[PDB]
Amino acid sequence: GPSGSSGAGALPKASEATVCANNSKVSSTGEKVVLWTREADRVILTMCQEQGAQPHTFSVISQQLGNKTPVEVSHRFRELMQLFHTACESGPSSG
Repeated sequence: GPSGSSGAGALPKASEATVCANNSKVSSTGEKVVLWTREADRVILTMCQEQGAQPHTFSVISQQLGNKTPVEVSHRFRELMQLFHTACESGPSSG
């Protein structure tokens, strides 16, 4: 066969990276009696925090809650951040 030949090259060299700024978000407020209890909601963060917001982890809280599920616990967790984010005037009234 004929085959090829030659082959060489170099550069460019490694490049630098870019950093992204930060924005407000921190906010721990809510509290509302209707169905889901704060604690239950808290435990989520707690566990999802200590243990980690893992998929299987939800199988723990779900049990910790009482009779909750890992499919719901997640739905709530994924919503939590979603809720906080939006906020939309957090704190309507106490009454």
